[PDB]
Amino acid sequence: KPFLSAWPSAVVPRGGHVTLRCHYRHRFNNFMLYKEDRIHIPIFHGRIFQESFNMSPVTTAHAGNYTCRGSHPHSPTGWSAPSNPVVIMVTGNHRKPSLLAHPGPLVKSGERVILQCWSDIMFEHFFLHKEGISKDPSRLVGQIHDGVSKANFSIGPMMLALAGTYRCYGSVTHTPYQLSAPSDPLDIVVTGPYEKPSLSAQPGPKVQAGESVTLSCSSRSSYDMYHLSREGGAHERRLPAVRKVNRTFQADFPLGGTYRCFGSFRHSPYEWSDPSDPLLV
Amino acid sequence: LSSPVTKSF
Amino acid sequence: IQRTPKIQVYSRHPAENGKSNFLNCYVSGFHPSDIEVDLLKNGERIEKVEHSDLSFSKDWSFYLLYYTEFTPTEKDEYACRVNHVTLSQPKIVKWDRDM
Amino acid sequence: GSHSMRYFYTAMSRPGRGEPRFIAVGYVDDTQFVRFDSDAASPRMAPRAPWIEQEGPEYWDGETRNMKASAQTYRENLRIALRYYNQSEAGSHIIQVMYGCDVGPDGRLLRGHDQSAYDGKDYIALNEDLSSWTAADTAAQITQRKWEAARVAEQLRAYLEGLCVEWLRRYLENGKETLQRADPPKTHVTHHPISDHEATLRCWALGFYPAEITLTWQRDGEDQTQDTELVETRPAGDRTFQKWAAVVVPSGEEQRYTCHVQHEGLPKPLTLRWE
Ligand SMILES: *[C@@H]1O[C@H](CO)[C@@H](O)[C@H](O)[C@H]1NC(C)=O
Ligand SMILES: *[C@@H]1O[C@H](CO)[C@@H](O)[C@H](O)[C@H]1NC(C)=O
Ligand SMILES: *[C@@H]1O[C@H](CO)[C@@H](O)[C@H](O)[C@H]1NC(C)=O
Repeated sequence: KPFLSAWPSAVVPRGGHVTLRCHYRHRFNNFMLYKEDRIHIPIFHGRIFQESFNMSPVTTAHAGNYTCRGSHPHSPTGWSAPSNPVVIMVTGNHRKPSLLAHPGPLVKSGERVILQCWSDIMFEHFFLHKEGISKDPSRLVGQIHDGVSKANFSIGPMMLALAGTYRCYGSVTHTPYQLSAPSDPLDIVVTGPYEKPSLSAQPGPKVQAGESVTLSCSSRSSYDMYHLSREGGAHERRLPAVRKVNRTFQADFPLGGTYRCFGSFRHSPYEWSDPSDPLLV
Repeated sequence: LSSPVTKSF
Repeated sequence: IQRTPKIQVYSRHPAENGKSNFLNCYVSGFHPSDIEVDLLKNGERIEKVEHSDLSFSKDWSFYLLYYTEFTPTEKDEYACRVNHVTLSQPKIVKWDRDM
Repeated sequence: GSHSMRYFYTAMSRPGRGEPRFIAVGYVDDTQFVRFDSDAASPRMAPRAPWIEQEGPEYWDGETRNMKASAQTYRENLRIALRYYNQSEAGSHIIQVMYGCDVGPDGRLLRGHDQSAYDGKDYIALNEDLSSWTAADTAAQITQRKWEAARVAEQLRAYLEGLCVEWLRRYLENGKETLQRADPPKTHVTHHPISDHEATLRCWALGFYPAEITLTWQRDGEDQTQDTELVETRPAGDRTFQKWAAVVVPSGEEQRYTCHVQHEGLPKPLTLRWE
């Protein structure tokens, strides 16, 4: 049977583009497409696609559950068995829901987190999707409660493949392949097992306006970047690490509150070190 | 017995 | 950094016409790993063919053994047909009792 | 002694052709004994030699969980490698890993190994001290920094000194009558004309185990190491091996040629000649 795939993503915004490819007998040409309810009835009145099928711009009519069959002239039937199924989900068709993490977005390696999706729109289903993934979004039935519908996605035990940027979507009862606009995104970062850095203040954590204070994140480990997070919920500052004469790797953040820092590496933005001990300024 | 040690790149 | 397969075709035991034996096609030194191998009896694909689990050598090139039970004869001609990304057309290697 | 255990992993992406695949195989010396293939409908670590078959269910369950986790890890490593090398998500790539231990006659560790490759070239390797790494390029140097920060080498060293050795010892006992009993080669010389001026002498070794063997041609006692065609050692399919060595000789000089066979299954080295 052929291998059917969607490129670059099966989850695609209205107005975007997606190409279905049907790989069979080491080629990508001469195939037919089918949708889940009509299983032996080819779409577009049995169109024989001469190459990959590009849908662009994407409309809600493209959303659906697809299989392909490839041409096979020298065989009993004219054609191959049905491919694996690919579900094209088209986003941008309802008001966006909301996504929050419990207890928070920084998740220790091996532990679990809940990503809750909710909306005052009654969505029959919710979908949770990590950016850039081929994995099918996770789906849960929505639960109605006090004028909202919501679902709890359990994520973990936490490892790198689970870390990244997440969005959630809703769908309404009779158009299950039509998704809402995406929720605002949430970065879920795995922490550990890389050794924690050290945090310090210069000249010290005692400061009175208006004099300058710089916090330094330092490690003997060769971190490429440091992240400074302050309890209380504005997004971390990031700075490149610099190697010092004594062979440590350090970044200086010129700025009260309670801070921690984390190291990370090149091309690896969603896995951070264990957190430093806290520092109150 | 295979190695239990994770090798994440 | 693409490496074309070496191919050896040979029997598990010394050949003796009319005696059940095993026919082998060993492909090795290839990269990447995708490869198509069939054993042939007079140009025609033998159906009940098995192969070993993918592995590789110290130099990172892959090897696989394909094999089928068979009884050799004077007239029946056996061969191995191998395709790989590196080959424009499948290569066919005859079973030669002397190699 | 001496013996080795090795695991070999292949993780491959194939965008548009199939789902990423992870295959692992385990060997004691030249004998494969387990496999795991992510393509299977319900992937499990599975026996590939009779002497491991009677191992209990906790073994198979534990190894299956470990392979499932490793498969996930290496699928992710394929994605990471794309980032390190600035490669497109359209191309097909392969990560390969081999690791394991060598022990002496007394069953004690002689050497540990852990080497990885990307697209068929060295990527990163554990050094002989089992406490430091050699990275082949800048991409691998990122991995090296991570592994140092996470103390990976300490954990791998603990595996190689401990479980690797203890389990190799157990398998060698479980399979003693096959794994620890060398099978000597059956040997013979064949003669194949080229013209009526030249001929090929081919020295054959069949049905031997382990795979290690030395076939040499001498002409009045001098190695023809410069003029010998040596075919790659090949599996017979029954856990024994085959090899031959050939030399082109002038007609009528066949008698100054001797084939020398060395293998652990042989009491004394063999010296053969064509007749
Ligand atoms: C898509 O169709 C396949 C059958 O072709 C079905 O098994 C699968 O459940 C469908 N997936 C969804 C999300 O509806
Ligand atoms: C969903 O997760 C949140 C946080 O753990 C919890 O408070 C809530 O009760 C969970 N379940 C439901 C049905 O809301
Ligand atoms: C290394 O040098 C840095 C930068 O001058 C200094 O702040 C820090 O105290 C030193 N760290 C160690 C361990 O000496």
